[PDB]
Amino acid sequence: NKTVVVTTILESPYVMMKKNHEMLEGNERYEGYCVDLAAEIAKHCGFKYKLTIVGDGKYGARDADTKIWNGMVGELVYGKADIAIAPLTITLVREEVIDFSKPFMSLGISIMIKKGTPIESAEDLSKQTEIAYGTLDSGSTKEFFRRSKIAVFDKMWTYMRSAEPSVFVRTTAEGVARVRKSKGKYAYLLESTMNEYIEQRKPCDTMKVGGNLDSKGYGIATPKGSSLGNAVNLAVLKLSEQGLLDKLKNKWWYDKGECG
Amino acid sequence: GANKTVVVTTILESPYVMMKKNHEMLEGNERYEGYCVDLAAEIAKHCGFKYKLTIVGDGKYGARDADTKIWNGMVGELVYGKADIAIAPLTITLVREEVIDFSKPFMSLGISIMIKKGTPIESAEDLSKQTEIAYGTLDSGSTKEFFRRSKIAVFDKMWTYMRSAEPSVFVRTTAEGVARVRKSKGKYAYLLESTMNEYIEQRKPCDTMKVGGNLDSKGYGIATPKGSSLGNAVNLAVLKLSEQGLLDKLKNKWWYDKGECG
Ligand SMILES: O=C(c1ccc(-n2nc(C(F)(F)F)c3c2CCCC3)cc1)N1CCCC1
Ligand SMILES: N[C@@H](CCC(=O)O)C(=O)O
Ligand SMILES: N[C@@H](CCC(=O)O)C(=O)O
Ligand SMILES: [Zn+2]
Ligand SMILES: [Zn+2]
Repeated sequence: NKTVVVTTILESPYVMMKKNHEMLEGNERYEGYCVDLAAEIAKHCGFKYKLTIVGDGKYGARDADTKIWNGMVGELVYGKADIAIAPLTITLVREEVIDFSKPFMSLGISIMIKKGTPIESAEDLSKQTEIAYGTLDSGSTKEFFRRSKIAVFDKMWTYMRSAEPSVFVRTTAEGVARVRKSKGKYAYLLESTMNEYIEQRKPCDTMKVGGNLDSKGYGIATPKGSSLGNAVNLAVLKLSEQGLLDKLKNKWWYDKGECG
Repeated sequence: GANKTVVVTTILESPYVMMKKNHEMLEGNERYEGYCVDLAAEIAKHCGFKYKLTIVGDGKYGARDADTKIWNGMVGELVYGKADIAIAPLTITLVREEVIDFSKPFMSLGISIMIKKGTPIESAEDLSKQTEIAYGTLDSGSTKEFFRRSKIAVFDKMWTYMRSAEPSVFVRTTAEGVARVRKSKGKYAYLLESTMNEYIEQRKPCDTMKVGGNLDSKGYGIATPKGSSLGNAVNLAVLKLSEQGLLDKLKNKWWYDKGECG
């Protein structure tokens, strides 16, 4: 009976540092959707755990030259952590090297603009140059554009891969800050979950425009063949059926909304 | 062993699997059309197998009898070795997951409310509070079970009503429920998955609609018998087809491109 090392990532409102965190220790420093979900998963599977924030601050991508994985994915693949409880997107390239539970949350890539920016769709972003746009580094959104053979998205990638200065950001907070200070000349492509949360926070100057560009899910990840996987998957399905996932989403998005 | 034809269990449920107009003069898989017919072809291509579509004998999705403990429906067909895979609008649930394997979901849905247009109902809450408008579910599936197991006040209360209502508010098929919404002049509302509600909303005579939010959020998965050698490849195939755009193209094809109500 070992303490399970949980890798996760600081990403609002999934895992955030509490306001008084420097006077707090271990798991108690953090709050958020995935902090509550970790507690619930651990209860139903019956383990003790330690939240650890991923060292390199990344979700996970595979370097094309070395084939080495970074981020939470790489922590699971190289045996640093036992489980990933995070907004980690289920993808085919990841599923090849790690296991995922059934999804605990739905999402899709979406567009974030500063309010009043004259963009309504991906198609709109793609037909112009005045408004720059990009995605997070080392995540599933960047890859979706990398891999897309849909004309509008292919054309969006061609611009993004070569744009100068770089349109890509290391963190969601960086991308969001860029939107907010670019006076409508930078739009950010990010997952609808993160977009809708931000929209409901002060200074209330961003919005999600248009529909989602895809539809997919976050799952709880474990190293390939790990013994936790079966229990974690049953636990996710249980929490889904009890209504707890829905309770948590409302708690962290809509109950803590501050743009009325 | 040498490669066997994969027996696929599915269910006649529009627009997932339907009989082609001219089915009597065709053979085998060519008799059927729809979303799950198209999806089966693709899953099979990408996993490298031959398959035979078969409609489940009892016309049911799958539930376990409380007394006999026997699983019926598509789930029965996989549990008892009569099929190798189910490709259908079969909901991923915990009880099912304990006896069969599911791929990651291929399509997202939630329980929702179907009314005849002009029915004075806007929510589950509305339905729970009142009595002139009867409501029920498909008599053997994930939706009925959702209500039988829910701890949420409005839904417990809905169940308490539905289980004891007479005449029965439960129906044998989705088509029966829709026919009942349509014939009951606003006095019956039907609780069914959003996907099916959304489809019917786009069909002549265009007299129904989905109202309110969805009551839950889940998915349909491709099912295999627990531990089957297909599970892995089918799962990777679902993910590839999601990431390429195929699932979205198929939903658009079968729901919206062929809609009859604008
Ligand atoms: O409401 C959902 C839900 C259901 C299904 C999905 N997922 N997840 C995936 C994928 F596995 F990521 F690819 C796909 C879908 C639907 C679209 C096809 C691919 C996403 C979210 N839940 C909330 C709690 C349980 C699942
Ligand atoms: N959820 C993403 C990170 C955010 C994004 O890529 O937009 C991932 O698992 O890689
Ligand atoms: N998709 C459901 C059947 C339809 C319903 O229950 O509303 C099942 O797998 O049981
Ligand atoms: Zn619990
Ligand atoms: Zn490199």
